[PDB]
Amino acid sequence: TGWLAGLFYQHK
Amino acid sequence: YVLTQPPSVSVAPGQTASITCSGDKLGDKYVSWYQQRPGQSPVLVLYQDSKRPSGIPERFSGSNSGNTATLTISGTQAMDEADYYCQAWDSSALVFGGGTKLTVL
Amino acid sequence: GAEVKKPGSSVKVSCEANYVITWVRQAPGQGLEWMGGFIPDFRTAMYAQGFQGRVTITADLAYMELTNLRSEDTAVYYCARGPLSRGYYDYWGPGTLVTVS
Repeated sequence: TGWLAGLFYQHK
Repeated sequence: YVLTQPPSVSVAPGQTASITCSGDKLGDKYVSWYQQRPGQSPVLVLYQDSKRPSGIPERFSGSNSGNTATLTISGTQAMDEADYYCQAWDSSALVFGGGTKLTVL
Repeated sequence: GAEVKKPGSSVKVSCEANYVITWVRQAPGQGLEWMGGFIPDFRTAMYAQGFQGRVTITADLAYMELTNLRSEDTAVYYCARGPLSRGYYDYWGPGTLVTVS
């Protein structure tokens, strides 16, 4: 979750 | 998280091929598609369900709904022979479909 | 581009370290499987599931090291690169065949 995960992919 | 694809599709030159990729609420995720010609590194042919990188022709197109994403290749050419893999992210894990071997003959 | 490792040995696959690095392997008859990822500007490494903890991701070049190799680890190993925050990889490096026996 979080911004960490948003580095690898940003959710639909 | 599991993504399933048909292991093989076999089509004559010129006709349209569809390759499906299914997973639990996959329609709610961005799906990307890779073309791997035999013996070669994969190439990105679709991203964000339906967008084509530069160099990928408009006869490649994609859709994504419910539990299935679909890659559609019209006017199939011999050079389209390849393994096609869908990919998606679930919970900070990258998942690949099992790949579909496309034969043009 | 093709290497032979003995059982129990180790292999390191290195990748050039705004982009995301990902390591993927293609085992004969098993499609592509993620091994983990690395984001140089944030130094964040993500580990994939299913390698019994024998993957290490490090950077000085970034490196994916797989220890305690067995015949099931025979595969083609790729570096791949993609844009930050976009979960796809638009450049895949040349594969390296690793033959364990």
